[PDB]
Amino acid sequence: YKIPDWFLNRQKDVKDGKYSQVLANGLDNKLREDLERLKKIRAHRGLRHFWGLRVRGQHTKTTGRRGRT
Amino acid sequence: KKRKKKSYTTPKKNKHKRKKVKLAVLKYYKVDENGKISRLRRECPSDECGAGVFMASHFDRHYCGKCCLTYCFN
Amino acid sequence: LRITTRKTPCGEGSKTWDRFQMRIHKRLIDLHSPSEIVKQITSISIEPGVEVEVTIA
Amino acid sequence: GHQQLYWSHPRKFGQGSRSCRVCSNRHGLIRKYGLNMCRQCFRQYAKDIGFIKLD
Amino acid sequence: FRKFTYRGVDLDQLLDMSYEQLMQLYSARQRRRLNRGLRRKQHSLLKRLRKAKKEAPPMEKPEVVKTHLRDMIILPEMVGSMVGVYNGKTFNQVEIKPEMIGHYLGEFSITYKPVKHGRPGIGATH
Amino acid sequence: MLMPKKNRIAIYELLFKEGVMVAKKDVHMPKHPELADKNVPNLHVMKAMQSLKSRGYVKEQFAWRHFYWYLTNEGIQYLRDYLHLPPEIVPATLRRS
Amino acid sequence: VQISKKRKFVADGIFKAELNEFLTRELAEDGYSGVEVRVTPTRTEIIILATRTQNVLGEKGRRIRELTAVVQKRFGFPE
RNA sequence: AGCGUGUGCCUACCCUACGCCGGCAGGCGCGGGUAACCCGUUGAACCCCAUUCGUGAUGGGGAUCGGGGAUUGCAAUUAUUCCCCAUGAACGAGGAAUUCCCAGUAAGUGCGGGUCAUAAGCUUGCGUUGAUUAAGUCCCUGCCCUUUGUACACACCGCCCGU
RNA sequence: AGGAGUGGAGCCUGCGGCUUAAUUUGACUCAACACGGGAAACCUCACCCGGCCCGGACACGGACAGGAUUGACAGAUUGAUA
Repeated sequence: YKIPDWFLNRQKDVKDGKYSQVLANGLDNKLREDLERLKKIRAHRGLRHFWGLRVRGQHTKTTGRRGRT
Repeated sequence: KKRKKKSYTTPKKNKHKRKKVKLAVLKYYKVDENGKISRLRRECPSDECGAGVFMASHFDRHYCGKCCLTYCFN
Repeated sequence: LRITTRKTPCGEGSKTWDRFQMRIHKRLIDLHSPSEIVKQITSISIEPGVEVEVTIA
Repeated sequence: GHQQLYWSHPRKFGQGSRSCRVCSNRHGLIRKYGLNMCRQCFRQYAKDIGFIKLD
Repeated sequence: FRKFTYRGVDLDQLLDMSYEQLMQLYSARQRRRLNRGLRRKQHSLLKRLRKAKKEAPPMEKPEVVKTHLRDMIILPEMVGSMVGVYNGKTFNQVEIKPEMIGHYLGEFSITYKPVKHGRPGIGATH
Repeated sequence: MLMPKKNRIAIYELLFKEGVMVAKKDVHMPKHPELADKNVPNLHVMKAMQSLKSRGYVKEQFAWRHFYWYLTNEGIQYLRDYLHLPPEIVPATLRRS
Repeated sequence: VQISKKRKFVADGIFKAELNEFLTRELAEDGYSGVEVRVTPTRTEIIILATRTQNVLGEKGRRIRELTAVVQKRFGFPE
């Protein structure tokens, strides 16, 4: 119906030019962070995402202490 | 606070001095010993310079700076 | 016109500021007369500070 | 030579292109209303320019 | 095994066409860095890439190249070729993919070396 | 410093022709408010002026980003002794007296 | 060619301040007290107050013509 | 709602009013304003509300962090650049120590100037919602108008006694 | 016996503690510490892995149509069409 297509979660991802269907829990929360290719490329982004820390740079010494409590 | 400590490389340098010989031996020669002589440099066909602009010689791409001209066959 | 500046030339002491003011007052009077009369009334040995602008519009 | 170096990539926000018109100082510049004085020189000349303290 | 594709599309055929519709099946992150335009001092990195591409025998690692260009890429044809960039005080090299649109050369440096924790004393320890 | 002799004679006929001048200290910038379009490079003209007024025999006074000059007769005597131009050609500045 | 009234007033103030400093640093020895700029149709007449006037004008009005000329060539006024 | 700002001595840098159209700043054409004339009766904002909480981890206020075209600033990542899928974070008055504050205080909240390239988490101002407690004291920290003591006067961080 | 908002729950900076190119001038309680209106790529970085175009009104020295100036991609430089 050509309805405005910015309503799905992961859009314009690699491996497909469309937005396919998925279901069940224990699958979505992982795909909120598609971290296979960004680790394979030997990038700082994989370790920034992996340690539970910032990947864009939220300041973490006086403020910005939430994330593990 | 420390110093810049810029000493680990090139403690002393000598000024470069081009040994431009005062005699016309390397730059030009006549090889004729006569009133009329042959010129050892190809004629410049460009009209963007003067009538006495004479080009030097390198391995390629004769460097004058004003034109950066290179002989190419297109 | 307001210009607020630190009082100190250095950066020492209690952070104190000067609050400088400059107020520009504008009045416009409209009347119908040729240019000679306006030129004559301007030459009145005006007091300083009052900038006069006349436009034929 | 000279044109091979100068004016290549625009420095559109030059801090060093501005100076105080009284002492030619880089810092504390007052560019508002076109004063173009450093703040100390402005404080020295504020009364002559017409800015006076009221509040 | 077959080669991993790029956003469901190939490379060479799109590399033979113009840029009129090249972005319709790409990602962001060079979404418009490609569309920014061109200036001088852009071709040197690709020129050195091609020089190492031609003077290196097939299926062997090319010699180390020294430079620090923080630039952009438009064409993913150079799969199999990797960019050698200066970083810190040593050399760093990153495995390459046809996933060039959607990432940058300079997003591979860890300049956030962790704290070297000390044992402060003498003064205010409590 | 780093000043050629053709630019030297150029700035010298400028000093001969003007005598009483105002100026501002500008070196690097390529266009000038009031002493540009003189067919001579700005930097060499201003550096020659620096030589003129800072060689050590004519005094100056630097304030409010501008220059005002008293050209002593010792400098005129130096000019006459060097270039051999007599003062009989009086400057045209003696009009509207 | 034209600037807003705020910029114009500020520029007039800057001109007055710089003129005052200039003829303060020139002839402080001549008993100079202060300057007063008077507006006049298409004109800018300037009055200088000094305790000694024979020394600000000098012989044949030399000092006056010199410093008037330099003020002319400085402050962008027409010839 | 402001308070205010907005385009040549220098100078090359101003504030902004329709369409390409995915859903609007916006990559390009376009006019106005040296300004109570245009922005603008201040152009991606109240705090409100037929998306609502029946007794509090739900709809209620966001732990990162991914896409849609990015204002166009070489670089930004080794400081510039939007809201949406509801992916669930001690999810409801806080070691020792404490800083500011008495009515349009505090606090919440945005906006404008300065810096500047419309660069703010800073500061300087401005409105908007709106205020529990107190009209007292010298207890702590200090200050002042007295009397008193002093072996202090570098003035109690003083001076000074003891193998 | 008052309180409200606190530095701890949502937009990083100042300077010392604090590995080599990283903790870089002035400011040692109130009267230092988004303070020098100081929002550090760079013109303002001196902690900085690196350089070049360099200064003398004079005191004394080396001596004239040559005693060098930012000013070439491809054999490179230590990022750099230096």
